Amino acid sequence: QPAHLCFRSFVEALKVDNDLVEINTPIDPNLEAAAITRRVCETNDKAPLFNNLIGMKNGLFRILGAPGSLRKSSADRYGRLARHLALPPTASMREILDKMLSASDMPPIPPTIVPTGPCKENSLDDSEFDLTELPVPLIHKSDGGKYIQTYGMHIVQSPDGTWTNWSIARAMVHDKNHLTGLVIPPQHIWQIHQMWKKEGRSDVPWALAFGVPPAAIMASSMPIPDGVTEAGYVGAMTGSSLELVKCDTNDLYVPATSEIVLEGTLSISETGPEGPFGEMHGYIFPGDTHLGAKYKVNRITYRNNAIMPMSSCGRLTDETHTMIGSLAAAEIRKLCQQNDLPITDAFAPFESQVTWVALRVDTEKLRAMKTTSEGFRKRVGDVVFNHKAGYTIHRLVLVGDDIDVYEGKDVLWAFSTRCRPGMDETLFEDVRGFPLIPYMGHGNGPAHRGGKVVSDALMPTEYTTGRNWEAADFNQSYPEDLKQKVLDNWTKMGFSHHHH
Amino acid sequence: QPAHLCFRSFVEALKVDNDLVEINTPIDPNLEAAAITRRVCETNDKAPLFNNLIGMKNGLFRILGAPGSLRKSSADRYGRLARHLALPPTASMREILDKMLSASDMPPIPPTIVPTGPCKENSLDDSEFDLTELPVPLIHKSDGGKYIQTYGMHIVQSPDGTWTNWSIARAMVHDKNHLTGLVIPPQHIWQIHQMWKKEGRSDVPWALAFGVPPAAIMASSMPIPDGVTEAGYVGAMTGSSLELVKCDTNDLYVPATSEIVLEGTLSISETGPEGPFGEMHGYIFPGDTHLGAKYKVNRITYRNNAIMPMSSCGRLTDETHTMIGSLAAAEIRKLCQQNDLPITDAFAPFESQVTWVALRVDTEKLRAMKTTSEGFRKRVGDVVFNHKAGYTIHRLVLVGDDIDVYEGKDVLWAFSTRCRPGMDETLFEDVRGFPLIPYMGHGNGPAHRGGKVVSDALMPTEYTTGRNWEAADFNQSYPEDLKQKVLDNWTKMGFSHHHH
Ligand SMILES: Cc1cc2c3c(c1C)C(C)(C)C[C@H]1C=C(c4ccccc4)[C@]4(C(=O)NC(=O)N=C4N2C[C@H](O)[C@H](O)[C@H](O)COP(=O)(O)O)N31
Ligand SMILES: Cc1cc2c3c(c1C)C(C)(C)C[C@H]1C=C(c4ccccc4)[C@]4(C(=O)NC(=O)N=C4N2C[C@H](O)[C@H](O)[C@H](O)COP(=O)(O)O)N31
Ligand SMILES: [K+]
Ligand SMILES: [K+]
Ligand SMILES: [K+]
Ligand SMILES: [K+]
Ligand SMILES: [Mn+2]
Ligand SMILES: [Mn+2]
Repeated sequence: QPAHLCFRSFVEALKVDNDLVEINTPIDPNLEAAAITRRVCETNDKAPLFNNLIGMKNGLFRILGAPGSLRKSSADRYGRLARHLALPPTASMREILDKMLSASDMPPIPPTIVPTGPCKENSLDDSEFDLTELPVPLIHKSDGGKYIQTYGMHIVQSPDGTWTNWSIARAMVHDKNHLTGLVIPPQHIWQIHQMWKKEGRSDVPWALAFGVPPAAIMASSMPIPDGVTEAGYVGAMTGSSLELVKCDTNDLYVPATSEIVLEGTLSISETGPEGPFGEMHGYIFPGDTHLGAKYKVNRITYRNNAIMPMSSCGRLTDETHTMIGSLAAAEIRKLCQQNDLPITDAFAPFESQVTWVALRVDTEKLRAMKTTSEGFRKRVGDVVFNHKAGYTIHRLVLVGDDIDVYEGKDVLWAFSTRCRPGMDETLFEDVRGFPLIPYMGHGNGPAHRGGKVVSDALMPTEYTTGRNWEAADFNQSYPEDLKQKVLDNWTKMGFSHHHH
Repeated sequence: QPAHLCFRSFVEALKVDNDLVEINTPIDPNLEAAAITRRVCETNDKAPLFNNLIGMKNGLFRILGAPGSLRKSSADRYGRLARHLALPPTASMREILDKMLSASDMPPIPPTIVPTGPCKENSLDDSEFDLTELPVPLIHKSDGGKYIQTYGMHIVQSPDGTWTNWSIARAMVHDKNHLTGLVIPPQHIWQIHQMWKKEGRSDVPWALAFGVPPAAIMASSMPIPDGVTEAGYVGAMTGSSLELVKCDTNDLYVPATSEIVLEGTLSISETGPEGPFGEMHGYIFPGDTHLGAKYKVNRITYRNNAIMPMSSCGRLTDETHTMIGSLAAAEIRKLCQQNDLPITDAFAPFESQVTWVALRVDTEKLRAMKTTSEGFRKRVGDVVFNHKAGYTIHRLVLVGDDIDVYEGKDVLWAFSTRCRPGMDETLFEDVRGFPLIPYMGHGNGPAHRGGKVVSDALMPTEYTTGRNWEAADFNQSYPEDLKQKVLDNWTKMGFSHHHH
């Protein structure tokens, strides 16, 4: 099976790419696996595959850390992400995001039901498993539980059957047969849960599939529109119908090659302690436990020699930056274009801890609008900050055509030199805020409202007659023939490879 | 003579350090020298010494580019600056700034007058030189003149004789015997000029010395207090009295080992076209010429085989970042401490194009103040933004003790995650603004007023009971013994030098 359609094949791809380290000696799921993974993510090293996890029994489980993190080289920086999508390992961020957006104006390709698959190789009923006996990692030393779920896909369906959502949301072990996790507005898992709560008749049928097709886990991390079934979006993206097998204990459908599947229910009535967890913005607040959603597990099915993917998330750079930020930025780019705004590109700078998105403006189109900074900032912020795709983003930075938004140094340059604090900004206090950012949930104001800003780093003439500067850099402040002469004589004079 | 006391010795030091490239083939001062220098600064390469400048005649002149720019290695990143100050080449930024501040609570050591020095080896009277015939560089292709003066020291004295100021301010050739340059408030050259204008009797006696003692050019770039003679500050810093020789045509005193000295007057009545120039924030606005101050040159004296230092300034990283930003930050640190504010460290992040300063707070002392963010932000901004040391800085970022302000990634992290836009900020509109920032002088508001902000990246409990988080990083979210085990087994497992 291709790497983008089968997690086991993806792990082989990373090996073949010399982007894997197999660790075959015993590693402790209590902190050690995650510490190694953390170090990998902070240094852009090879992904670790822990083949000998202390406490693995009956095939459950190995761990792959850092599945969507960065490679050291510039040339294949995003290669792990490219390997989720059948793209060359040298693919640019633009190419990755374009691939993720490509299904937005294609007909869905619905999934195909098959009778069995590798995820059915082994099973454990409700008398045979105990989630407290599995080698579930403690990811950070102050976490409030062992977070089994950092890179699996939750599957829930609307009561009427018309929408099946796939998404990533964290969850930790509560007891032998329950998890607790985050289920918060405006996320689709929460929207669907609310539908079942209003019906009031039963708990939500649920499955959680770990080690799903890589193309599926990418869509699971993207805020595609309300009501859109991720399986059909992924089908269209990849040009192939995904093969799914029915759960044993409910009528949901899981990817046939899933490494591990939990089947059960998401309660419409019960909660339990959840968190704290070392989160995407780089912090944990020890002791901050709150009630979360409660999941009951009725059955486990799994592949022979099952592998659990794990995100050891926190400070830069891991899946919470590469996937959450970039994929939200992609959706925001599309949203802006569909609202007739002249945005060509969007990216969430890693330097901003993916709390900013830089929006590149087609300034020719902006000039034709015959508008002003105040008006344009308000328009952009109204579109983005009132939409779910803008949920995680607290600062939008508008930049002109000279800025590559995929280059954080250039975004930072433009922000710092082109946006006058206060005057060139519009604050938004009556929008949904993202409580996970420390200055929100642990800050001075309402955890769930406000704290957003549009920062206009367009210069005044970009609205009127055109750019009126040249950069004071090698590229722009010297003629072509001189630049080339300098380059050609560089090593000859005495001064100091792309792949590396 | 020691490197910090003699520019010729400094050039030898850079050679000896393998931090110089001597270029002995012909190089054009029209753009080529500056393009090479620009490339050096953008790549942290070795400083270029142009020994064969097209148009050099009678000893005037060679050029040294990038005298205060960065080295590639992390271990000796700031070594060129260290070589200005007799510090080891591995000195930290903290150590460099502490050296620059050290004379602030020492008695001055006044200069010593000597009868002659190397700067008197050659002379040209007012019938013998023509500034349009010298190999003065065109630094950026759209500059409005040939900027002879990018790394020399202007010398002017108050009418009453009590204060002699040394400072860097740009100047370009106007005609055979005049320069035009920037002379703007609140700079000391401007303050002294205003004194002479109010007296109304004569033009200002002036000298401009190029290739001065390196320790002197550092103080020339620092906003030490009003009324303080830089020569005595440098004397105290270095522990030695600087040796100065009298000008021939006026009674000012110049460093004895100056490479090149211009003697003349700064007009109290005349102006001429000045600029545009590719400036510190990374921009030039072609055609934006304005009237500047006008200097008359009456005499040139110079060393045999004189060397002119040159800053090819613009985008990161050059002397306008390493010296202007860092030295302003140093002075701001001291100013805050002298106003009883609990600031331990200050730095202007390069990522901010040195328009921000991050202020590290001793949060134990802050807690004892029993204050709030609003109150503290207002206090800090009032102190800094109403002082000349704060002139160039538009955003102050307050951070707690866990943040190393000399590390831009950590400042950016703290700003992005701990300061809620709007609520955790105070805007200052009734302060002097820095017009050279594009969003000021070429922006939507007054060029000379406002546009400043204090951004509080202190978390709420930092004011009350203490930090209440741990970072989700390798350092903080794993115990010591596990961290060490991981490090010790890193290469063994299969994962990947300080000097490199
Ligand atoms: C890639 C990735 C995504 C997420 C997370 C993680 C990883 C690795 C971990 C490591 C588990 C950290 C937590 C931290 C998370 C967090 C919480 C809220 C917002 C963003 C992140 C969370 C989570 O617990 N809850 C959540 O509601 N969304 C999460 N997302 C974002 C989420 O997958 C996207 O938003 C997506 O668009 C959902 O689909 P849909 O609803 O549009 O169909 N989660
Ligand atoms: C290191 C360095 C410093 C400066 C400059 C340059 C270099 C290389 C060049 C490349 C020539 C670019 C221009 C761009 C400059 C610029 C203009 C205004 C503010 C900052 C920079 C300027 C300039 O033209 N005018 C100016 O008033 N101050 C300058 N400074 C700052 C100045 O040396 C300090 O502020 C110092 O504290 C002065 O002494 P004092 O008055 O306190 O005694 N200048
Ligand atoms: K999704
Ligand atoms: K602007
Ligand atoms: K000075
Ligand atoms: K704050
Ligand atoms: Mn969805
Ligand atoms: Mn001064």
